[PDB]
Amino acid sequence: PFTADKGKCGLPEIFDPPEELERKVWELARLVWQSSSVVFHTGAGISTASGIPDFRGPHGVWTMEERGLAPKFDTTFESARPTQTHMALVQLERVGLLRFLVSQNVDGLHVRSGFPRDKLAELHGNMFVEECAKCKTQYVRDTVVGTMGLKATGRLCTVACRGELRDTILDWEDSLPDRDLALADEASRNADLSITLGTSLQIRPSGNLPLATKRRGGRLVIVNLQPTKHDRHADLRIHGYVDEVMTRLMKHLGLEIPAWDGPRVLERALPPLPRPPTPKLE
Ligand SMILES: Nc1ncnc2c1ncn2[C@@H]1O[C@H](COP(=O)(O)OP(=O)(O)OC[C@H]2O[C@H](O)[C@H](O)[C@@H]2O)[C@@H](O)[C@H]1O
Ligand SMILES: NS(=O)(=O)c1cccc(S(=O)(=O)N2CCN(Cc3ccc(-c4ccccc4F)s3)CC2)c1
Ligand SMILES: [Cl-]
Ligand SMILES: [Cl-]
Ligand SMILES: [Cl-]
Ligand SMILES: [Zn+2]
Repeated sequence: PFTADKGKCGLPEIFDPPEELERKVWELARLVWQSSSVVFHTGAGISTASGIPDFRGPHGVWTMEERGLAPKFDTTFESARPTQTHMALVQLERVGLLRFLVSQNVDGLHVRSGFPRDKLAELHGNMFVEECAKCKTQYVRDTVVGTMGLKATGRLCTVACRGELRDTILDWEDSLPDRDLALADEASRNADLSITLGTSLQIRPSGNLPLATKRRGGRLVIVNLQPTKHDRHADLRIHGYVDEVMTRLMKHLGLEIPAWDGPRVLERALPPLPRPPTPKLE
């Protein structure tokens, strides 16, 4: 825990020049249009533009720790707003262009954005979510559950049970929630496109799930400012801010990024909305 391997921290950032970046976002649009089953994989890099530091970026939590400095938050977890990237992912789900969403983020922003929980794997937990040790019933709270490491929060279950409520935040030694990992793995294996956004892909098994898409000739896109463990395996690497990438992608797909209503929980994916017709590609 003190000696936990925190991987490669503070690698230099890469920036694709504008013409190369424009061309790669067009090729990402082409891959989205051609794919039957698209799975997105998100890490800490998609929440940096809302004031939450990443882990291994230049000013990441682990990077700063390694250099004897402190990470900086420009928000509380409760005051954090979903990024343009978060809200793009909401819309891509609503119009049927995203099949499943796998996140290593504990910041609760996917849930609070209104993204449907039945199409989301939270592989490392959710700091707003406590779970009954007895009945396994989950509670999505409006404030952060004040513990980490799957500890008693002090609250009891209110299901018609008085079980011990615990946080869902994995410690270094804790294996992943079985249901979330099973769904994430099935979604990744059956995908013909996996797109990774703001993750360095260094954590097993989370960072390995996008490689499962490469089985049976699936395509892998990696969007990230730094190198990632799997750059070698990517059909397309995009070195740019994820909000710039996703806003230009939505524009190519003819989709608007929806307004955020404030924190809202949606358990189940609503029926698919109309989407624009597909361009002639070939
Ligand atoms: N706006 C941005 N646009 C694009 N890339 C970005 C942006 N901001 C940051 N990045 C990149 O985003 C990447 C974020 O990589 P890491 O910091 O390793 O986060 P993880 O989610 O993969 O960490 C996995 C677990 O490890 C921890 O112990 C926790 O348990 C985590 O759940 C970097 O490479 C940045 O270059
Ligand atoms: N990604 S994010 O936007 O939700 C984010 C970004 C920065 C800081 C936070 S945090 O303040 O809520 N916090 C900082 C300390 N972490 C300790 C860990 C304990 C165990 C860990 C672990 C579990 C399983 C596999 C591998 C692992 F490394 S990581 C927990 C999150 C959240
Ligand atoms: Cl907070
Ligand atoms: Cl909808
Ligand atoms: Cl912890
Ligand atoms: Zn209970």
